[PDB]
Amino acid sequence: TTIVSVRRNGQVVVGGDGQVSLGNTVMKGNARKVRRLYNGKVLAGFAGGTADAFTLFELFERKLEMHQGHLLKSAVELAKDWRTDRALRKLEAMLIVADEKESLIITGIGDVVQPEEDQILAIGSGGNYALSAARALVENTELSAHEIVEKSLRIAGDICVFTNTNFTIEELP
Amino acid sequence: TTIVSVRRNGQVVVGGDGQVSLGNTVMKGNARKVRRLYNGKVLAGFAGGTADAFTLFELFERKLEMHQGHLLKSAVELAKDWRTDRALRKLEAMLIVADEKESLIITGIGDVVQPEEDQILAIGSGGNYALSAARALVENTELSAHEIVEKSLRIAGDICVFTNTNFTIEELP
Amino acid sequence: SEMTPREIVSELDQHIIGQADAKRAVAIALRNRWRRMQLQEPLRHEVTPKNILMIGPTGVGKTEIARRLAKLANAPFIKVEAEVDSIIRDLTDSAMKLVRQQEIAKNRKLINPEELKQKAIDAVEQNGIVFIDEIDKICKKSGADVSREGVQRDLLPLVEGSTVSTKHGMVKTDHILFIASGAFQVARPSDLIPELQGRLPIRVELTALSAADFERILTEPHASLTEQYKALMATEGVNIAFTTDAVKKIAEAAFRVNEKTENIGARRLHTVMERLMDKISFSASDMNGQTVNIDAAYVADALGEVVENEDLSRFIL
Amino acid sequence: SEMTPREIVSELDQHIIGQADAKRAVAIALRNRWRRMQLQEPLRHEVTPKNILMIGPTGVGKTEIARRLAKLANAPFIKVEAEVDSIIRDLTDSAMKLVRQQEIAKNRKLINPEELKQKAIDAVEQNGIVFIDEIDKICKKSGADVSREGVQRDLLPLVEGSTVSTKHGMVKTDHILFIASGAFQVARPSDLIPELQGRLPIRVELTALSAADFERILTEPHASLTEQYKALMATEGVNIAFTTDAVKKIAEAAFRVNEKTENIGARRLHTVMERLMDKISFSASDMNGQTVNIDAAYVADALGEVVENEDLSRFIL
Amino acid sequence: SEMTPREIVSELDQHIIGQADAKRAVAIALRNRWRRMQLQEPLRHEVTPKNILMIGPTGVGKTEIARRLAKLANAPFIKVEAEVDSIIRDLTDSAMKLVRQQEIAKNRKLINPEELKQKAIDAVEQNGIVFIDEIDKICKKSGADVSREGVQRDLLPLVEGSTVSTKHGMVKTDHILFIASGAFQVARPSDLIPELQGRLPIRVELTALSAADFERILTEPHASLTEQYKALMATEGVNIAFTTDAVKKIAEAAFRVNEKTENIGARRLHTVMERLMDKISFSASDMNGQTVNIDAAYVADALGEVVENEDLSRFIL
Ligand SMILES: Nc1ncnc2c1ncn2[C@@H]1O[C@H](COP(=O)(O)OP(=O)(O)OP(=O)(O)O)[C@@H](O)[C@H]1O
Ligand SMILES: Nc1ncnc2c1ncn2[C@@H]1O[C@H](COP(=O)(O)OP(=O)(O)OP(=O)(O)O)[C@@H](O)[C@H]1O
Ligand SMILES: Nc1ncnc2c1ncn2[C@@H]1O[C@H](COP(=O)(O)OP(=O)(O)OP(=O)(O)O)[C@@H](O)[C@H]1O
Repeated sequence: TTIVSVRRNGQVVVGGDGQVSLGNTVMKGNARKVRRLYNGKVLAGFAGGTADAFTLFELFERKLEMHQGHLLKSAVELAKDWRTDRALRKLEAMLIVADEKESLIITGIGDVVQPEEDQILAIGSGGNYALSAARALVENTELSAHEIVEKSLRIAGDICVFTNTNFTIEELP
Repeated sequence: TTIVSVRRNGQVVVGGDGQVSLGNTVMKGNARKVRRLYNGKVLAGFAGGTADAFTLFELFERKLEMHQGHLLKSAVELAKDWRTDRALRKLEAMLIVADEKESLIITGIGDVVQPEEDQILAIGSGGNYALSAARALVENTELSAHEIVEKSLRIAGDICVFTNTNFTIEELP
Repeated sequence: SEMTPREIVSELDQHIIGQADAKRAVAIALRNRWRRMQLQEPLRHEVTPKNILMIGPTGVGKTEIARRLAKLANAPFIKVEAEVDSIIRDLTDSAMKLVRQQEIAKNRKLINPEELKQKAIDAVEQNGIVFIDEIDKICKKSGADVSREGVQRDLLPLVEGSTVSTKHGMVKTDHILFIASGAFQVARPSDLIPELQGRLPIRVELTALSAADFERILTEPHASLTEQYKALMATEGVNIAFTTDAVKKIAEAAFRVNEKTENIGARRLHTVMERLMDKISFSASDMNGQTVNIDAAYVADALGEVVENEDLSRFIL
Repeated sequence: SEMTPREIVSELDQHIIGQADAKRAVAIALRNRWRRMQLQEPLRHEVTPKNILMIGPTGVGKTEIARRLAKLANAPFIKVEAEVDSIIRDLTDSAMKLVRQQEIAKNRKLINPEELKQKAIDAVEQNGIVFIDEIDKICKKSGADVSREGVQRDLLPLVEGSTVSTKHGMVKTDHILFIASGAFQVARPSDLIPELQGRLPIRVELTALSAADFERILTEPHASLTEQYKALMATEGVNIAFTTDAVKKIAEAAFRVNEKTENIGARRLHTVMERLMDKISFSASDMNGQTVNIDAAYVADALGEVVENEDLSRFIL
Repeated sequence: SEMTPREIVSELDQHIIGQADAKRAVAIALRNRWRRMQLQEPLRHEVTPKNILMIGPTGVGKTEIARRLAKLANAPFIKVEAEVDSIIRDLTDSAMKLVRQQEIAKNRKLINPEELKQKAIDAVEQNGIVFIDEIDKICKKSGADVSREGVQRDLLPLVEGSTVSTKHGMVKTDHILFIASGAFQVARPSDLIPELQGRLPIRVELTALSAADFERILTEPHASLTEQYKALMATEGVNIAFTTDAVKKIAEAAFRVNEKTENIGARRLHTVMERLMDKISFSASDMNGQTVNIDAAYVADALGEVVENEDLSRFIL
């Protein structure tokens, strides 16, 4: 997939295309890759092959609706469930989560990563393509975090063979 | 990563760059690789891929704040948790720990290693490059253990493609 | 010989301020267990109480409304959180205080225990409030074993109607009124065995307590913290004033802590007050006959500040 | 009819030297369970004691301050470290030897074992101190199972308020005063179920014992080791002098051992003294009528030295 | 009214030859539980016995010195190897046959049920020796579970001071004297919870029994094997001579077996003698009135030889 998140002017946007790839064939091309969590309080975009990609999603929910939607704490509570003696399996996927306050990237291996000063996050095969266009824009244009995510996603759909121009974007507030 | 530790004149320094590598791409370049433990009594630098690299860090903490910060004992207490009948998983990472008294290197496989006479320690891909510059300096210059760690880290960032010039250094006392 | 719902509500609005639909559904639960009395034989021995399920946070008043309806309606009460038949054997041992304290100063020798063994039972079987706190803690998903669904199974003959054998005789349960509470944040009501979802028709959802709601709970309720400390410190010979601009800074200062840590609910007020009435409670005796004014200036510099832990900088790269 | 906090503190400063905020919070815990007496009916049957949570090392005085407040205030005491209701059935069995130890040596016949069934209960429901040592040992993380959070759940009806059925009758708990201790080095107070964090408002943190603190604990406390040996050796007909320059070399010699091995706390003094009073304790009888001067020179060459084990050279490459 | 350490030692040197520091530390353990008597009220109800920890092989005399100090000092004894409170309920049932046997054989009717439940408990709470054999068998490492550290936890209220409820009343333990033994070859004393290392100040290390030490244990001790067989065979009407050059070949022949198999200790002598006194014990009656000389020549060709198993040639390549 290609999942990107830009944050500019009290705006937090999270976009992603909609191509479910099986081998070198396309099975589904509309798939919603960015979903809403905690009654619409947090944004989550996933990447990494359906199954694991999903169970990682659910596990972060059962942690939000058990910590009052405190993103950072929910994140770490989940990460710590991998860094123990008795591991929590291992997931082939990662998430980009963000609410009005913070934005993160959580991997199903048990680690939480904070963005770099510019507050831009991308994941998936088309990841760095979007991250390159995003940084390009954020640093050289006035465009809104939505316009940028929109623009950056397309630039990445035209380079990655596993990413299309059929995306779903969500923003906060 | 490149993590190096020099000890000269009652000084114990521990530095490391800040590049989180994913494949041959760079995901985060500011990351703090050297953290403080036991209220600031001990220094710890890690290397070996986030997750494991972290859970190894935590496990050494739960052992310091359970042995009065006795580095050596905490180390061995941790190592012994791998050398038993029922293993403690296996971690793809290693730590360089040091307080005013001693300095060590602990691997998530269950072994503790003491420096060689010069008291210099390095780990990570950029490891030996720093260790080579360190020994070079320690044995031929008057530079402080901080200056040396600083200098050695840069020499290693310019040769290792997984090491940058964006580092974080900590010293004791 | 019992109150009206309109009155049960208004009598509850004095110890448990807030909520609403909460009391309402609880009121009609008592009112209709009485209306069950004025009926013949057929339409009387068969009309199980419409049990209640309270869905709400922690510290919002799910247990209060069940307690202030055991005294302000007088009936055997008991709270349990998931043996099972020993829940009735305790509802009976708590009925020997409204028949041996209600008929010791009333019907006043007169001993005859074989006389109160059918005067105590007749009670429980009629007036019986069993409260199950944290019932959501026994649902199907829990990621390994499902024996918690066994407890939900042994706790079935009771909400249905069986005959528990206590040390006072065979006490039936068919007419007891059960009230179960739950956070239900992880699970949903429908995650309970269907053979027990239809034995809890009343679904009432309580809300959380806001800044303003914490302001009122601090005074309006009988024996509120403002009064309890006004009195416990009056015995020391000291008077204390709790200004209004200082009650806001205690409700909107115990709320600030519930949205940055676990939301323990109203019980947060107790731990806040205990830090406020810390300076006074100690040297109150050695300061006899003094009226201390606890205002915004005092409360402010009474506790300090409480920002989040350190989460980040500790374990995140 | 009870002391003032200022006095409870000063009466504790004789057996438990050190600490501070420790005693303070404990004092006001007793003082306000009494001030609860001089109150009407409403504001009296509802005002649960502000329970205490002592956070400190091992051997610093977390249990002492709970014991020297069970006698120096007289009330049923009991210590437990994680059945649960059998904690109350033991608080009652420790009530008889009070409401019948002094009373039996006061009523002299006049037995009447029927009043110690309602007057010995007032001795619990009112004066009741339950001490839970090592409570941090039952928190969520523990890396496999979480049944330790089940104990923290069965131990809830007590700190809240229920009716334990003992062999002396139905004794309520609502007003008992609970005090829990813990090292809390691995876990944090907030790692306890929220439905019990608000039932322990008082958070007192005790400090560890330094070199100077070990010097004082050796003499000042009543029945200190310096006195206990001065007396236990006087019965042999021998007198012994514990100079001050030799008390320093026993406190700063039992401390040197606590920072190089497990920190057992004050209890380290006992094992040190026993090695010092080893030469004398044996041949004390056969040396009747002698004043031995235990000074720096004696203490020094009395035990020897205690350097770390060998840790390194054994399992390290 | 009790012996002196110098005497307790010398009275032990007759059944348990060998050791040394063993007896010494055990002696002063008894001597100072008596010196505790001649003291006022403060410095008397608080002065816990300095418990002992015996570190030594198997069959060297760790249990003997604890037994020959329960009779040769007379006090309730009991040995246990890791319920926990039923260790006291057995120390009381062993304190009966010293009243309804002793106090009827000194001051011979005179029953009085309510007189033994005050004449016996006062004997346990004062004279009480609890022996814990193999305590090293409950330490942290064991390579899977650590519940053995739970036993070390339930066995804490006792060595500390609690009130065990027996069928004879509430017997305190605060003053009981505990002695724990252990091989401590795998673990170390410090592998025990620190909250119990300071409740065992006395550390005595017993040595193993050599060739010469096995020679003496064969005769010097009262009721030694040399005497026990001299008497058990005299009843058959037969006399037997145990020459000295033949005692060496029985001590240095039971030692040869302890250094080539499990080192069962002194108990090795019993299995050796039983093979020696095998020929005689059978046909002793049918050989009345005969003085048999058991010398080097007899002992030699009495048992045979005992070389190692085969270990090697079996499972090694
Ligand atoms: N609506 C309310 N008005 C006043 N006080 C309240 C209210 N709700 C809760 N409290 C306070 O909360 C405390 C009791 O908590 P309670 O047992 O009612 O919480 P719960 O949510 O029903 O239970 P749990 O936390 O076990 O789910 C008391 O101090 C009471 O004053
Ligand atoms: N402040 C103190 N002053 C003097 N003696 C002390 C003090 N604190 C503890 N002691 C000594 O410690 C022993 C009792 O230990 P205590 O029960 O106080 O431990 P604790 O601090 O409760 O720890 P834990 O409960 O974890 O063992 C007694 O010998 C007592 O004299
Ligand atoms: N020094 C000794 N002198 C005389 N008899 C001894 C001696 N040591 C052991 N024994 C004999 O050993 C037997 C008791 O052994 P004991 O219980 O003392 O062993 P231990 O050293 O305590 O080891 P464990 O407790 O591991 O068995 C008795 O038959 C006793 O006579």
